[PDB]
Amino acid sequence: VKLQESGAVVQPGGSLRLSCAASGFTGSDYDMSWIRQAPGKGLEWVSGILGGSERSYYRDSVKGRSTISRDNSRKTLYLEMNSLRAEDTAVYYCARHSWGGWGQGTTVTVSSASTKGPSVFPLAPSTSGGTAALGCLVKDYFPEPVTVSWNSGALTSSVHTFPAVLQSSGLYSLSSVVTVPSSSLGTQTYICNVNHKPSNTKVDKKSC
Amino acid sequence: KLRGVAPLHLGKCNIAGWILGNPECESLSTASSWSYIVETSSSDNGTCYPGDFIDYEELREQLSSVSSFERFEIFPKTSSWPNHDSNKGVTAACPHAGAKSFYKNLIWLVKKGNSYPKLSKSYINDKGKEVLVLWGIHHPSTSADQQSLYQNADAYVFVGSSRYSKKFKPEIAIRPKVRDQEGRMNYYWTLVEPGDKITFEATGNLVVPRYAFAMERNAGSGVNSVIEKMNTQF
Amino acid sequence: IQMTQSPASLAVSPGQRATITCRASESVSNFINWFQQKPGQPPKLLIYTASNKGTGVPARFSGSGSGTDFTLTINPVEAEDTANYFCQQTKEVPYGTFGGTKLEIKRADAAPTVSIFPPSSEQLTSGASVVCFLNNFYPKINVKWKIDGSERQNGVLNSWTDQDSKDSTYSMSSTLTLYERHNSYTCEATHKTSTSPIVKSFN
Repeated sequence: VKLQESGAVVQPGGSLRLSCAASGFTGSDYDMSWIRQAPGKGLEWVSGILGGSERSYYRDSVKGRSTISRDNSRKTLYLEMNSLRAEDTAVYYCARHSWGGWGQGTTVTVSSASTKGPSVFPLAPSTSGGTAALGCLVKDYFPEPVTVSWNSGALTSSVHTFPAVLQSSGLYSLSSVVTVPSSSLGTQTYICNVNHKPSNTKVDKKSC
Repeated sequence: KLRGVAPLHLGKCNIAGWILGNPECESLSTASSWSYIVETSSSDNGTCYPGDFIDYEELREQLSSVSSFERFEIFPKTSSWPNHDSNKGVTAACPHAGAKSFYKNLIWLVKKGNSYPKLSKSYINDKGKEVLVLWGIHHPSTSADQQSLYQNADAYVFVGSSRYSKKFKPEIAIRPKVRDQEGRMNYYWTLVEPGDKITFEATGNLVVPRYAFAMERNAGSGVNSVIEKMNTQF
Repeated sequence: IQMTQSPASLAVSPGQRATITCRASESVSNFINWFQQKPGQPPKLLIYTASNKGTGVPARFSGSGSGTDFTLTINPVEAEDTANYFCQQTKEVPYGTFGGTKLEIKRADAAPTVSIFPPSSEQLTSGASVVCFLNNFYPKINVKWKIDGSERQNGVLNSWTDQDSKDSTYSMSSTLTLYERHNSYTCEATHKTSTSPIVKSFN
């Protein structure tokens, strides 16, 4: 039982469509739902539709604006968003609901602000620790998400500081740390994946 | 002396009033089952909007032997009614402290902005249960009252599924004002077996269901080893 | 719109019971509830229909309430609970939730374990920035930056935090700079402690 979504930045006033692709059968009888956790806390149910009879529900703060729909065949469903706006910025989860399961979710940002590739400066690491603690600095990108990988086995003890908007009208920066054994560095090679979903923009910086 | 010991004694409404969504309601056991009901008769109060409950005694029995009981939201008030205005449906028959409210389980439906397109709606039981839907039908006092509400001169109300089918027409006439109401709420019920879809088809005068109910039933309604099997119970 | 909202946001120790509440605007109880949300990932279901443990949820979690008033309870607290916790799905109405309640747990570490890094080969083209990680410490800390000093406060928006499953841990903080001036750069972590310092530029 799993779920699949797809989404990005959008110009305010612009419109956007989201998807979900189901396995675990039962895409015909079982209804399904989108609901968003906004920033500032996490928040709110934005929609749903049923099994046969294919009824459509949402709340009043959207109504005419957002549309939900299902295709039993392609097993997916699509959330239609239009006249996107301030509060519409929020992280959207496709979901199933049982009578008698929560998807990955995907990030919509309502902005005209240009998607901009991040740049990444390795923070190279002083007396001898006995543990070497490694940063990878990510700066001046937009919008989110971003995923910093030290690639698998090392991501134990790996930490991504939540990113904050660069004071400039907006733009972002993030850092991450891998804290490593001192017989590993300089010796065993060590490098981070900074990956920005929207722009393509996969990248690798070997700390030096 | 004792024929007694019966479950769920109503404190406030009466079968009709309560199972209807009268605001006087809200007491006693969020959900349950029982052997049979009990009523402080609210008669001089009853069901706030006046009118006739048809098949009342057929039902009063039908709610006796109940095992399963669940009130479900059959169709939201919300997203069910796109083409006609949903909350105009309040009247001074059934006020919630302060403002005049309406019944809970029912949406009293009216034209949005000078329009009443043909109302089309259905429902389909996936239960192995027997779903019971209640609605009502309103006959205003005056042709102006008709038109003020539903805009549709000749307005027919059909129904759905199999076990029950019918067709209704509104009667625009002036009854004695009871709670200043010269009109009538007539009330009704049906039983949707696990398999069938009850349909509603309306050009007006129909008071839609929102919450519905779900239940079930039965006939007859309202030396040591051998010892190791005990006796019996339940 | 039928408000249902949880109390406070409050802490605890691994040992004993966490206690949470939700007040329906009116009676309620077909669904997907939540019960949990890690600080940054998708919400799960602890208790459904308010008494019933979502099969496979670690037993410590327990549901309770009567119509209009409801409670969720995790008895031993483990490092994971933490999260954020939102009582969800007015089950029939427009389908609501609330913010939730905080829940961190008890550790006490005073040891942010500071690490400096200076600017780099690549940051030349543009501009220079220095970065401090103060990690796995409990609870939440001041990063005192030093190039030289006062005649004002120090500027340049920087710092960050998380909370946690496993302790509280990291802050990460960067000094936005143009080139400039003196070769001495010190982030120094001020906390409940004797203030352990880290310093500047020679190599």
